Amino acid sequence: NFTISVTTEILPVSMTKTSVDCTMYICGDSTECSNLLLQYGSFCTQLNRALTGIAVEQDKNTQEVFAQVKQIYKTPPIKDFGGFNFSQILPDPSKPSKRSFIEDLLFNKVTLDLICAQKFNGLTVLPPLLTDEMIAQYTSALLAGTITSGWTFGAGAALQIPFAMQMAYRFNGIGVTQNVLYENQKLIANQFNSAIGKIQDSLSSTASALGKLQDVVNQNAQALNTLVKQLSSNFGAISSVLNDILSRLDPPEAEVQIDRLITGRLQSLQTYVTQQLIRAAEIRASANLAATKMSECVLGQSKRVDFCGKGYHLMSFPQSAPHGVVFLH
Amino acid sequence: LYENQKLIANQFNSAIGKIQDSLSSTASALGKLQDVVNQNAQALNTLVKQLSSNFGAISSVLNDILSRLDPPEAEVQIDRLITGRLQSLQTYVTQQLIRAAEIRASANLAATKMSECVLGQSKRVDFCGKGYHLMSFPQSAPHGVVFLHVTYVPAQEKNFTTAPAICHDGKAHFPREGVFVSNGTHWFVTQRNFYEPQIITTDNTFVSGNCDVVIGIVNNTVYDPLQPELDS
Amino acid sequence: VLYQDVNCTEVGSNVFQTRAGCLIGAEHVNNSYECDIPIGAGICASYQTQTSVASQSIIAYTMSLGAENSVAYSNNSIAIPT
Ligand SMILES: *[C@@H]1O[C@H](CO)[C@@H](O[C@@H]2O[C@H](CO)[C@@H](O)[C@H](O)[C@H]2NC(C)=O)[C@H](O)[C@H]1NC(C)=O
Ligand SMILES: *[C@@H]1O[C@H](CO)[C@@H](O[C@@H]2O[C@H](CO)[C@@H](O)[C@H](O)[C@H]2NC(C)=O)[C@H](O)[C@H]1NC(C)=O
Ligand SMILES: *[C@@H]1O[C@H](CO)[C@@H](O[C@@H]2O[C@H](CO)[C@@H](O)[C@H](O)[C@H]2NC(C)=O)[C@H](O)[C@H]1NC(C)=O
Ligand SMILES: *[C@@H]1O[C@H](CO)[C@@H](O[C@@H]2O[C@H](CO)[C@@H](O)[C@H](O)[C@H]2NC(C)=O)[C@H](O)[C@H]1NC(C)=O
Ligand SMILES: *[C@@H]1O[C@H](CO)[C@@H](O[C@@H]2O[C@H](CO)[C@@H](O)[C@H](O)[C@H]2NC(C)=O)[C@H](O)[C@H]1NC(C)=O
Ligand SMILES: *[C@@H]1O[C@H](CO)[C@@H](O)[C@H](O)[C@H]1NC(C)=O
Ligand SMILES: *[C@@H]1O[C@H](CO)[C@@H](O)[C@H](O)[C@H]1NC(C)=O
Ligand SMILES: *[C@@H]1O[C@H](CO)[C@@H](O)[C@H](O)[C@H]1NC(C)=O
Ligand SMILES: *[C@@H]1O[C@H](CO)[C@@H](O)[C@H](O)[C@H]1NC(C)=O
Repeated sequence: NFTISVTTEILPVSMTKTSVDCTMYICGDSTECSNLLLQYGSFCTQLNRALTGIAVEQDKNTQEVFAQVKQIYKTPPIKDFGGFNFSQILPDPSKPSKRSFIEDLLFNKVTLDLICAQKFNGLTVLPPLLTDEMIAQYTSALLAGTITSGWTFGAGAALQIPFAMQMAYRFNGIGVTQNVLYENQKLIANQFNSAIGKIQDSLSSTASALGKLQDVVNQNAQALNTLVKQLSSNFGAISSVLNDILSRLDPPEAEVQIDRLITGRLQSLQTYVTQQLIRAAEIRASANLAATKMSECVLGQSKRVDFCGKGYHLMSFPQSAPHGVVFLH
Repeated sequence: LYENQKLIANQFNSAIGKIQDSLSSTASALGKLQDVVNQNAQALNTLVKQLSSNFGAISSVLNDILSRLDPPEAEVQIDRLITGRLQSLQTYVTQQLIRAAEIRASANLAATKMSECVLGQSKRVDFCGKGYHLMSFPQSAPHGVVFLHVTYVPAQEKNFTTAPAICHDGKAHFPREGVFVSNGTHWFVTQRNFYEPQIITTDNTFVSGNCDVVIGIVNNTVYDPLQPELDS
Repeated sequence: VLYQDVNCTEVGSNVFQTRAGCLIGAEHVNNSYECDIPIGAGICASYQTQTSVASQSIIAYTMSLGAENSVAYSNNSIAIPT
């Protein structure tokens, strides 16, 4: 006898497209500080180029993980999938955004003024090119291609095929002859529905399941928070704000204090940029892993052992998430 | 293949011609190499321009500081200049290290692509290009490598009325390799990817139990390939 | 000019409020095209050379995901390539 066990698998795909401006952060909107900063040279161009490259790479990660389908498929109005119940993962038109029951359980356990403080210092956050709506529509198209068209919708044109006949391919691909499916179809449908219910219950228990996304957001948030607090550092100067240095000293003696403050702040911002670049490279590796997982588990059936979840993998259902993607193997 | 060999050869030649034409149109196809070279060139260029920075000192070249001040007072200016230049060079080195790690990941991807796509035939879906993969042809490039993934793409479709199995005299009949399809009246057993219809003998099909348990089964008389042989 | 994170109260009919920000200098197109310049929150501006009116113009349309498909799944219908 056999059992089918849906396993969730979370993968970060992108982080927040942050952006930092020198004259807002390095200078407290002053003029002499701007003169000294332009005297230092072209560090700011390098910083802006690095951060824009980070943002571009995140946009490419998001657009490469999900947008692997040329056409947006739709599920048929009828749901005669051979007893298989997909109401939990299929889109729910009740919401204005075409999300699903399981996708909704994900957008509530992350949750992504401090933001105003970051904004006033030049630490802005750009919005992603793909909103949750279009990402959800990409996931819905992937679901429709997987359920209705099997896996040929990734190779070329989508070809309609019965779901009770599609799974007759996958068992025959994992060794078990399709007669086992065609004699135990009702039992398999019951086990699949029970597994979906169990994974929904597990997702509705604690947020610790999504321990990866709650880290890809909490690390960037903490990095921005600790970058903000570097403005409250003396750095050797007799103060920490440049409006209380030019209001006390004269240019020839205030330039050394401002030079100390600016080299300290530039060092802190360069450290932040380097950490952001390293984290973006790690997220790029994770997004490549997610892209190949969605290209193999979803768009087909991987023979790789313990890749698409432990056990002989049958199929996968990609689902959106806050700055990531979760697979239901 | 053995029935459509000339057609496949013509299609392959046409595809090679088309990819040659596409390569002879714009450099935007090679948008990755033109970045792995341009980013390094721009990094070197912006490292050069950091020598033209005062960094707080009263000049920007070390020959116009030791020609103005004396050692005990020129050392502070030189320390300013050297810490600034060392910071800039360390930034360049860190950027180069990060980019080298990214290029190392890309080269590992290229190595596994050459080891699987070229040196064999990968069953991984959409790894060696969209569609089923036949073979790949590596080609050199400036600081990179380009693959020419030959792919198998199904062109034209045709609906059929399928069936999970076939009742003959109460015993189920499942196809061992392929699916059961019907062009309206008769039935055939065909391979999945290509529409090659064949009659339902006892070789293309295997029995498993009765046929009242499977859902969606249809009726047909499976042509036993021994009836004319056993009649005589 | 795209003013990000601005209430657009301070810096007619050239504006278009996007979730990223109000894009001053671009006219919206209610049709959706495949977009080449990414802007933010699903908006993409592009250069449109039209021989009728405004041969030099920039249009900021909502991003188009692709051609919507309606594959007809049936419990007894299969599609096998020929
Ligand atoms: C294979 O395992 C499944 C799941 O345990 C079995 O289904 C259960 O069968 C028992 C009685 O045999 C029922 O009381 C349960 O309600 C069934 N559970 C479900 C979820 O359907 C199935 O019978 C087993 N098959 C064999 C041949 O032993
Ligand atoms: C598919 O599963 C969903 C949820 O597991 C079913 O929806 C439930 O339906 C029952 C009976 O109509 C209600 O009492 C519950 O409140 C519903 N729950 C939810 C979350 O909607 C649905 O009926 C199932 N459909 C099929 C065809 O099996
Ligand atoms: C399968 O498709 C190929 C490519 O479209 C067809 O080959 C062409 O066929 C037409 C008409 O038969 C010829 O005029 C062309 O010269 C062919 N091109 C090449 C490159 O061979 C082929 O005929 C199709 N086969 C079937 C059975 O429809
Ligand atoms: C389905 O395919 C079968 C193939 O055997 C068709 O049967 C023959 O089709 C040819 C077409 O040239 C006719 O000349 C023959 O008279 C048909 N019968 C036999 C016994 O060979 C059949 O017509 C096709 N269509 C349907 C609706 O069954
Ligand atoms: C398929 O063919 C069989 C044999 O010709 C039909 O036989 C039926 O078998 C069931 C099971 O014992 C009986 O309850 C029915 O009374 C039989 N039919 C008749 C007319 O006696 C069967 O009906 C056919 N099924 C389909 C779907 O075509
Ligand atoms: C399954 O196919 C049969 C044959 O056309 C059809 O009568 C039936 O309505 C289909 N099932 C559903 C749930 O529509
Ligand atoms: C198959 O059926 C669908 C819906 O009935 C139709 O849109 C499509 O054109 C058909 N394809 C062929 C090849 O007949
Ligand atoms: C816009 O309004 C908000 C709320 O009052 C305020 O925080 C912000 O500073 C204003 N200005 C912007 C975003 O340019
Ligand atoms: C905008 O919508 C109107 C109707 O609401 C339509 O006539 C027009 O073509 C659309 N596109 C524009 C104005 O670019």
